[PDB]
Amino acid sequence: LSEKDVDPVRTTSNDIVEIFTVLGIEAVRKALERELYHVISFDGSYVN
Amino acid sequence: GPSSQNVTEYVVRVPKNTTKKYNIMAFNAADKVNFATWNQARLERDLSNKPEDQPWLLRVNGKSGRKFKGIKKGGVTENTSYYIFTQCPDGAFEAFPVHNWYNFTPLARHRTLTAEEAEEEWERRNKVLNHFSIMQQR
Amino acid sequence: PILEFLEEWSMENLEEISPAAIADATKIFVNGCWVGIHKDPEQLMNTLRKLRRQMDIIVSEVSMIRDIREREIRIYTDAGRICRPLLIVEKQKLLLKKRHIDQLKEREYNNYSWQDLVASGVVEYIDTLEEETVMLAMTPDDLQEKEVAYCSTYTHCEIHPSMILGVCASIIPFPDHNQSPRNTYQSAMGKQAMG
Amino acid sequence: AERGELDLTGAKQNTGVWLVKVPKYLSQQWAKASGRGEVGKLRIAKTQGRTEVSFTLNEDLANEHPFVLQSVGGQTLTVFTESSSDKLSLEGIVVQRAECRPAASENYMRLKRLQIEESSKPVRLSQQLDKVVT
Amino acid sequence: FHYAGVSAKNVTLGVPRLKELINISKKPKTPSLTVFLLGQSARDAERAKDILCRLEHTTLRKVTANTAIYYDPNPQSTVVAEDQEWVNVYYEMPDFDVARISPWLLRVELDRKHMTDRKLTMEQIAEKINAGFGDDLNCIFNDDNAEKLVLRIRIMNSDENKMQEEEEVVDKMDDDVFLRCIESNMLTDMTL
Amino acid sequence: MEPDGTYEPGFVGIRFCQECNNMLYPKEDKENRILLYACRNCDYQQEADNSCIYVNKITHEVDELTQIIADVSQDPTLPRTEDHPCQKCGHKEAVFFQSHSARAEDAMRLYYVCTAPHCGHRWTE
Amino acid sequence: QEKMATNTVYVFAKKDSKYAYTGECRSCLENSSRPTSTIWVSMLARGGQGAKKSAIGQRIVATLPYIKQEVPIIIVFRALGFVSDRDILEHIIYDFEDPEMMEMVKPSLDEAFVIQEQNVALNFIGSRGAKPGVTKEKRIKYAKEVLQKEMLPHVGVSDFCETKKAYFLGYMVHRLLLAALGRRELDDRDHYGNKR
Amino acid sequence: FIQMSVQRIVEDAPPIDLQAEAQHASGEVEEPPRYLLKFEQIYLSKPTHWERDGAPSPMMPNEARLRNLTYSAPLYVDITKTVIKEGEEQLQTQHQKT
Repeated sequence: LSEKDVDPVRTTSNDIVEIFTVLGIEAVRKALERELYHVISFDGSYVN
Repeated sequence: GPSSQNVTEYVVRVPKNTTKKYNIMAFNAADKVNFATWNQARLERDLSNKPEDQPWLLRVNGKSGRKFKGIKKGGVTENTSYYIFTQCPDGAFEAFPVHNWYNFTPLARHRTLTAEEAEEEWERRNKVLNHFSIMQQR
Repeated sequence: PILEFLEEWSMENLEEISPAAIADATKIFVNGCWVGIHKDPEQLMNTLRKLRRQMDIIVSEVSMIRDIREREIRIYTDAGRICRPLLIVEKQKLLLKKRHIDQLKEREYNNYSWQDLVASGVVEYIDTLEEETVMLAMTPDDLQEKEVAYCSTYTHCEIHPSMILGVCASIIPFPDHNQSPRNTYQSAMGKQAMG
Repeated sequence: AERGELDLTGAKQNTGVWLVKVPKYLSQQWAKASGRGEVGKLRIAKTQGRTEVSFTLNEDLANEHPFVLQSVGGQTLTVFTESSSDKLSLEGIVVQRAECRPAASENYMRLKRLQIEESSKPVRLSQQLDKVVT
Repeated sequence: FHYAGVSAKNVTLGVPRLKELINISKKPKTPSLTVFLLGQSARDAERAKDILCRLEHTTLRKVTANTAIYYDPNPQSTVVAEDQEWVNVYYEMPDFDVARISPWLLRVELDRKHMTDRKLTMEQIAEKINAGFGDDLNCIFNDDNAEKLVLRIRIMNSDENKMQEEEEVVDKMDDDVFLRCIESNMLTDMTL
Repeated sequence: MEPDGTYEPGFVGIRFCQECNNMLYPKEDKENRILLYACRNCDYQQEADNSCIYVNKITHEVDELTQIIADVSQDPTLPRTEDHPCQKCGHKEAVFFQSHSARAEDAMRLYYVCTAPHCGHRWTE
Repeated sequence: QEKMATNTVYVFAKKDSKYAYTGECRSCLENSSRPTSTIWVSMLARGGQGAKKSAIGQRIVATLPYIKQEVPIIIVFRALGFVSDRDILEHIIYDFEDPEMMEMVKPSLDEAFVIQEQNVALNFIGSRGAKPGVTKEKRIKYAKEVLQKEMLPHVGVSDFCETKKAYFLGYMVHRLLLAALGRRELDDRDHYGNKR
Repeated sequence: FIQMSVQRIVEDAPPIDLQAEAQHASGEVEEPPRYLLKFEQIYLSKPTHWERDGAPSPMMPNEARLRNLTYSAPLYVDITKTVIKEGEEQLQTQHQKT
């Protein structure tokens, strides 16, 4: 994130422990929901 | 000359018994043995195991010349045999059985390594930090 | 006896040599034990094969393998290797001939048998370590076809391909028109079919 | 002069001898010939650029053994003797190695197989025991 | 496995990812970041190459073609006759302490294609290694236009204090051997 | 000079001791610009020839026509080729194969071994 | 019952542990004394004392039976009686013209230097294995008894094949080193050629 | 297993010897009685059963299943006991079948 020309808005991770240290507990709530959403969509089945 | 169509034939003798038993004394080529320097040699049974069940100890030119240890052939000729073929003045060969085959290897001279006083301890600390100075402090 | 034969033939004992003067030689192993070295592995290997097929070395109990890229030859005489019978093909043809087949049919009153057939040296038992080295042909058909095919080097031949099947997979008909897990499921149910 | 001293005369004379590996049946025939003072004859024939060594058996002891020479540049051998008179001596240096090979090929094997029978055959029990009561 | 683009041995898929995620793993099997680019770097391949190069954790070991250690006390008589021109090149490079530099020499050979891909310069490396180990590690290097890329390394000391005051607080470590430790660490540590 | 000059300065591990036959290590003579190799357990020392004592990562060992022993040609399970002319003898029958190593790392290049007694000659393509 | 085969050396990767590579050899002709099986010959990885030489992935060691701690293989060779490195390397390298292998073996020889004599090398093995006691000489006798009987019993149990056993260790080092240069491919864990 | 392994195991390496602690507190004139035992040839009957009477009979593997016996056979071995006391006599060896 700190490097020049790297977008500090959209840059994201599949890791969760690191997301917590850098971005703080609300960002984990979003990213963790996204990562779970991502495994479920792959497998093709939908979950509400 | 005749040397290019030379044929030679000798009789072979194998005496049932001999007063002296017959042995092999073998050296590695790598050991670069030189028998011309062997002004004197001693041959005694080893003393580590402290008679017919022990390795040999060979001391040449005594403590100044080279010293070797002799170990008995561990394998046994059960499907083969080893023989010595010798020429005799009558014009025949004599063949003698190998009673034993001994493997001779160099012991070292004043190489000197205590390896007991604190070398095991120094090893715990050993970082290949030194090598010459410890051998000298003796 | 294998150790005896090698020792009289040409194999030098480990203590007779200085390795740095003869290390180039092929190594010999007997049941995972390093017995010695040899300077002509192809002849000796050919000779051992010739003896085993001649019955001078116990065929079913002796496997013999040469690994040429490491210049060593290991031989095993231990119990517990799985081995199967295979035809010996030589000069790119079968060594078994129609004369033997008529001899086998003759057994309704003849004492000629499978053991006689092995002694003819037209079949050998080949374990999985040795099966790594052979050039096995699927059928005599392919072995004939070779005049156009890519390989013309076969050494052994399959006595029949359905033999790769165990007892229960053998009760089931046309198993190759089955999708493969179906064959496993039947072999189980086959033990549960009462009779 | 001492009991622990080795005689080096042979070494100093540069005495050379040959070392030959031989099959058991030949050593066994020599063990059956005992010490009569002959077991056969050894013949050596050399050409312009090739040398051929062999041994031929006594007709009586039978009632061609080719020799293959082995390099001695790999190990240095001499021989010493341990006399009954407790006087050790170095007899000479080994200047040649060789191996005695059989001329018969397959027939030989039968003898060997017979030899195998001689080495291998104590009763591995097996004969059951039919039955006993006492 | 689901074949896609260049990537793939990426992001564990399915139940093994559910277990990895739900356990709050400190050591994920395949951790990654999806980095987005801006300005010209978001549309130009070569600009993206430049930022990527800064990001890519390259270590000197990754970069080095070859290493050698040579016994050469005085450069002005180099054991490697072809090196002789750098001595012409580097006689004015602290000319006093050529009387002080150790007779043990380290030589490194660099690949020109691999060095190009990182778009790195020889002066940045000399300066990086010099700064990391300190002024003790005396480094000099070659002309960038040579067909062979080479780095020439000796080891220097602190001059004044080293006159065998007591016995030299080093315990007489061999200097070649110390030079290997420099080579071990120099490669494994240096994060150019 | 030229960059064509091969890179084999003499790696060299053994030329060990001449007396006790143990390994030699470099050590300095600051007085004569000479390298010496000494046994650590004895007083024996001798000057070195090359100033080189260690190299690492030729990275490109090409091990393409070395270690691959010629007896490989007898292997029946390797593909014989009608592709002719060994580059030494006027006979076809080259046996060929990929890599045969773990250090090859990604090679698809074929290696050819003539199999008749007149060569034993090997060559890449 | 299916098991992994006996008295045969396999070189396999074990990247999850501290060992870069391992040579395993389970020893026993099943039809002899039927005791046990052990020997592991291991290439170390992942480490550095600091300014030793840093390079740990050449520091070859050997696990022996009954011994409580890993010992460098060269020490075992010196305990078998060989004292000169060229002779250990002759037992090891065969071809003699592989300088690369010679430097690969070189740090192990550098570690050997403190125990260059057989008796102390045996006492070193003794302390690494036996219970602590002032019986140094007896400890050497115990150490001698392990290396003669308990190490590679399928090679022999007597004085008379003690030399032969040293050749087989060199083969285990050789086979291990061959996999580590990558000149030889690794032995698969599940190849029936390796089972009984 | 029967034809080789069992015979091999009892022939192999368990010869045993035993010697009482004679000449305790005193003694002298002689040499502490000692005894040596070694096992040789091995024998294995056809499978046999023994009725409560003690009468042995040929068992049939079906009979073994209905009555719940155990289809097995009795094993016998050649044993020797061998004296070479410390002086007065070296022979007095006896053959048994057990």
